Amino acid sequence: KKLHKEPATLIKAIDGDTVKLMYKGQPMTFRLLLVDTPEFNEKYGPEASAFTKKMVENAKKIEVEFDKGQRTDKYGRGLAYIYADGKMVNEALVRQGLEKVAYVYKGNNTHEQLLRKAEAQAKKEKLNIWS
Ligand SMILES: Cc1cn([C@H]2C[C@H](OP(=O)(O)O)[C@@H](COP(=O)(O)O)O2)c(=O)[nH]c1=O
Ligand SMILES: [Ca+2]
Repeated sequence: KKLHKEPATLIKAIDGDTVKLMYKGQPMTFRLLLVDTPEFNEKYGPEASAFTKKMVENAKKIEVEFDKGQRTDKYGRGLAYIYADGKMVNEALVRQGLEKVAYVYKGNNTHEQLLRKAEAQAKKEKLNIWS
């Protein structure tokens, strides 16, 4: 069975992989699935943040797509794929070499191959975090 998208409104972009959204009428902090800043290098943190911010702010429509596993993490943050006018922020960050694939767990790994495909290209290009 496929996942489903639900509407949400931007409240504020926080950093490369955290955004605060109005979801089902309530403010909620969302952590993007399947991505992280490199473990030992935050050189591209500000660029990643700016990128996410531009993408979500310029969007006419933001959508939340939960996966089949845990919907919130140990902090109560929502765990989702976030779309901006149909473009997956999570995927975009990875194809641009701004964040890498990370935190890959059964149930919450529907888009794992998709993001790994994007990451492979970024890696090949030695782009940003892969330089
Ligand atoms: C992306 C993601 C993060 N997390 C937790 C792991 C990390 O825990 P610890 O904080 O205990 O290291 C933290 C990383 O989030 P940030 O990268 O936003 O700091 O969020 C999950 O549990 N599930 C997920 O899918
Ligand atoms: Ca972050």
